[PDB]
This record gives sequence, structure tokens and C-alpha cells, in this order.
Amino acid sequence: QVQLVESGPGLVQPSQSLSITCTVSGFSLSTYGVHWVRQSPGKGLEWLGVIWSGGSTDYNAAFISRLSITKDNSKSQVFFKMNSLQPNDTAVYYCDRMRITTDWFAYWGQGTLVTVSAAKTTPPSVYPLAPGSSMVTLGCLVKGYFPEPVTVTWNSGSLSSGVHTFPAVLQSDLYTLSSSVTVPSSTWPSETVTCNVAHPASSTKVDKKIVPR
Amino acid sequence: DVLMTQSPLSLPVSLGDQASISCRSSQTIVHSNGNTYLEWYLQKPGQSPKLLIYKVSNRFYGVPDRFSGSGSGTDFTLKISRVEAEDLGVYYCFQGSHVPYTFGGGTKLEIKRADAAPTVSIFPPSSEQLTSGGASVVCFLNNFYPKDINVKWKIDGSERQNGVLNSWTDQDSKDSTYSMSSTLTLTKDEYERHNSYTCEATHKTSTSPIVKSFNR
Ligand SMILES: N[C@H]1[C@@H](OP(=O)(O)O)O[C@H](CO[C@@H]2O[C@H](CO[C@]3(C(=O)O)C[C@@H](O[C@]4(C(=O)O)C[C@@H](O)[C@@H](O)[C@@H]([C@H](O)CO[C@]5(C(=O)O)C[C@@H](O)[C@@H](O)[C@@H]([C@H](O)CO)O5)O4)[C@@H](O)[C@@H]([C@H](O)CO)O3)[C@@H](OP(=O)(O)O)[C@H](O)[C@H]2N)[C@@H](O)[C@@H]1O
Ligand SMILES: *[C@@H]1O[C@H](CO[C@@H]2O[C@@H](C)[C@@H](O)[C@@H](O)[C@@H]2O)[C@@H](O)[C@H](O)[C@H]1NC(C)=O
Ligand SMILES: [Cl-]
Repeated sequence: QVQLVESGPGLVQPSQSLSITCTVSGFSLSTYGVHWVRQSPGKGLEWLGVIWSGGSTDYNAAFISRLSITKDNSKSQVFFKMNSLQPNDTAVYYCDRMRITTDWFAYWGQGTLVTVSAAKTTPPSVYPLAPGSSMVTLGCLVKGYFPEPVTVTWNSGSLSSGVHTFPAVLQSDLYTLSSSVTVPSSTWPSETVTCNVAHPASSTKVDKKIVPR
Repeated sequence: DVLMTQSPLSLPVSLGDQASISCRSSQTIVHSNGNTYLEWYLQKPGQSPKLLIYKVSNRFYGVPDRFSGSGSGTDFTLKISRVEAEDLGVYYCFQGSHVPYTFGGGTKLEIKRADAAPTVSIFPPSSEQLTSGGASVVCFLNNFYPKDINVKWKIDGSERQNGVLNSWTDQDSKDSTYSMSSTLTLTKDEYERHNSYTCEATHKTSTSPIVKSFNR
């Protein structure tokens, strides 16, 4: 299959640059162009530039003075560099192939979430949410972390159905989220329910068993 | 730059109904090489965009035949002959004919369904958190439809805006419902002063507010 694998930082200081490497498998960079697009809540989807198969580039003029795209065809890698990032350059950055004519290699990378901020990396506090005194809802509160993202699973993946992991929101300049799981009232506490929270940025992995009272 | 004006911004549709999304370009979008690079994308919740339609009307590899594209000049249309649950998400048009290449603002497809009342659950601060000096009270409002819901927090009856944080899931693909969490964050010292904490919810499904609460 076609796959575009990105690597780059999750957190960038304001005024510093952002470098991302896109490693392509499944098609030749000697034949096909690769594009760079970002997505933000403020500005939606923005096309930033393209590097064509022969190495010529076109850029979006709103970014050209601080944007460079280069590549190495033999390593199937494309290199994106944007300088002087501001807080509103916070976005998911994608490499992709798009704007196709006769080929079928129109695929997007997984995206690189980039937060532009001077705030320091902070781990989450993970707190079990059990009821106070048919189906029973349990939860985990993942509080006070920076930057995004974290991942949350329940009994290591085995509880998929009836889970809701909510988007993070900002409070006191840090992120907070919760996740809920709904299991039958017969099954808890008789069978164990545990949330697994990972926050790579702070090397945090926490398993929190939800215990009654 | 070519402006891509996408309408409507919000498209509620019943499963199995037809849906169409319009994209109007501010200029013509024929590339120098003759091709009209109008593409349609679907971005499902949590995913990268995926190509559905390319060069106006060509279905991309693996795309179901319920999707189709048409248009010319400055007027382009995506049609879904019959909408399925997996079609929910945000659709974008894109022109790659004139640099800089540009996207529409997006159309959020929402699946209509029967009204569903929220399952509301309230959770006191954990003993772990209280030991550490904080106090958050969490309220989940799960599996409701339609999306609009209002939550209010009462501490011994006094209304509290400060430190209330609300968050919503995108529409759930398996039953077309929404979920919401509401967290009231207090100091442990303030939490320890009151007994009565209330999560109050109003929704289309009930004229009387849905109240859940506990005592410290
Ligand atoms: N009649 C055409 C012919 O004229 P000549 O025989 O008289 O030269 O070729 C003209 C352009 O000159 C050729 O340039 C290529 C190299 O092209 C690029 C590069 O790869 O770096 C890109 C060029 O950009 C354009 C273009 O101006 O032609 C416009 C872009 O918007 C885009 O449309 C690109 C490519 O065609 C895109 O290629 C893909 C894709 O990435 O999507 C992939 C291809 O495999 C194929 O699928 C095509 C589709 O067919 C759609 O076209 O899509 O083209 C431009 O920036 C040039 C630069 O000016 C050259 O410095 O660089 C040369 O090939 P290589 O050196 O081998 O890399 C080729 O030898 C040149 N003749 C064309 O304009 C005339 O219409
Ligand atoms: C926000 O972004 C500003 C620049 O954004 C770009 O240029 C401005 C003038 C507009 O044309 C906009 O559409 C473009 O995206 C920065 O100058 C500013 O410092 C940024 N602010 C923050 C708080 O990040
Ligand atoms: Cl369906």
C-alpha cells in the first residue's frame, strides 16, 4: 500500500522553526508531486506548497517568505521547513498527494500536530471516577497536561463499545479531558475496569483502576 | 486567490436520503494543461481527509458509487445518492488549478435520528485528587439527540460559571448520538465548605430539567 509517514516536533517555541520529514512508500517521488497542507480551527484547511517530481516548487504566497520544501528521491523523503512560527501557526501539518490526473496515489500522511507556545511540558494527573453512593458509567479525569495529545483506552482496548473520550479543553493554560465507559451494572466491581492514559510528551503512562466508594 | 464558497455549512440528513453539497469558485479553475482540478474530500472524525472525487466527476479508487461529482465553470456539486451512517463528517471541496491551491470552508454532514434523552452521571472528586489539594466534579451527559443541550451547575443552589469546563464528542457513527462532559473545578477548601453539588441539564427531550447531584 501507499503510506506517508511523518516525523516532527509536537511543541515549538514562538519564533522558532518547524521541521517535518515525510517518508513516502508505495510510489516514486521521481514521478509524483507531494503537497503540504495544514488544518487549524482558526483558519480551516490551508494549502502551503508542493514539490513536483523534478524538484521545482510552488508555494502559497502568504507563507513563501518563511517556507521551504526540499526532498531526496533516493530516500523517498520530503522535507518541510517553516520559520518564525507564531501561536496561530498551531495546526495539524500534513504531507499528501492530491490534485491527481491519471494516477491513484492520492493519500495523506497521519498529520503532525504542532503546538506553538512558550508554556512548558507538563504531565497529566489521572484520577479515577467512580460513582457516589442496569448499566453503570465509570470514568477517568486526565487533568492539567501540556501539550496535546494524550491517548486513553479502557482495560487496554477490550472496552471499546460504550466509551466516550472527550476533546481536551484549556483551563489555567493546561489541558483537561475526561473519558467515560458504560458497562452493565452486574459486571462492576465484579470485573475490573481500568483506564490507561499515555502522554508521550512527558513520558507518562498511567493505569488507574476504578475502585468503588 | 480563488475563493471556494461551500454551501451549506451544515447538512442534516436522514439515513437513506439524498444529499448535495455545492461549491462555487470565485474564478474559473481550468489548469494550463486543460484539467479542472476540482476535488472533493471527506474528513471523518479523528481522521485525515480522504479523496472521494477528482477532476470534478471521477470517483477515486475504492469510493462507493453512491458518491458522484458534477459541474463546470464556477459551479460544482457533490451528490450522495443515499446517505449512510459512515458518510458523517466534514466534506471539503478543493481547487488545484491556480496557485495558491484553496479549500472550501467545509460542510458538516449530520445524521438525523429520533430524539434520545441523555444518560446523566455525576462524579465527586476522587480521594486521590482531594489529597493533592484540588476538587473537580465531573458530569457526563451521554448518548443524546439532537445535539443542543444546556448544563448548569449549582453549589448549594448558588449558580457557578467560574471553573466550569464543557466538552462534546462529534456525532457517534454507530447510533448517531452526541455526548457531553461538564467538569466543575473548585479548590479542595471551597469544595469542603459545601455539601450539595448539582449537575442540571435541559434538552428537547424533557421540558423539566434533568437534575443529578450528590452530598459530600
Ligand atoms: N507540453 C508540455 C511540455 O512541454 P516541453 O516538451 O516543450 O517542455 O512540458 C512542459 C513543462 O516542462 C517540463 O517540466 C518537467 C518537470 O516539471 C516540473 C517538475 O517536475 O519539477 C513541474 C512543472 O509544473 C507543471 C508544468 O508547468 O508543466 C505545472 C504543475 O501545476 C503540475 O501540473 C506539473 C506536473 O505536470 C505535475 O506532475 C504530476 C503530479 O505531480 O501531479 C505527476 C506526473 O507524473 C503526471 O501524472 C502529471 C499530470 O499529467 C498532470 O500534468 O501530474 O507541471 C514545472 O514547474 C517544471 C519546471 O518548469 C521545469 O523547470 O518542473 C520536465 O521533466 P523532468 O526534468 O524530467 O522533471 C520536462 O522535461 C519538461 N518538458 C509543460 O508545461 C507543457 O505543457
Ligand atoms: C496571527 O497570525 C498573524 C499573521 O497571519 C497571517 O498574516 C496576517 C496579516 C493575516 O493576513 C492572516 O490571514 C495570515 O494568516 C501574525 O502576524 C500574528 O503575530 C499571529 N498572532 C498570534 C497570536 O499568533
Ligand atoms: Cl448505513
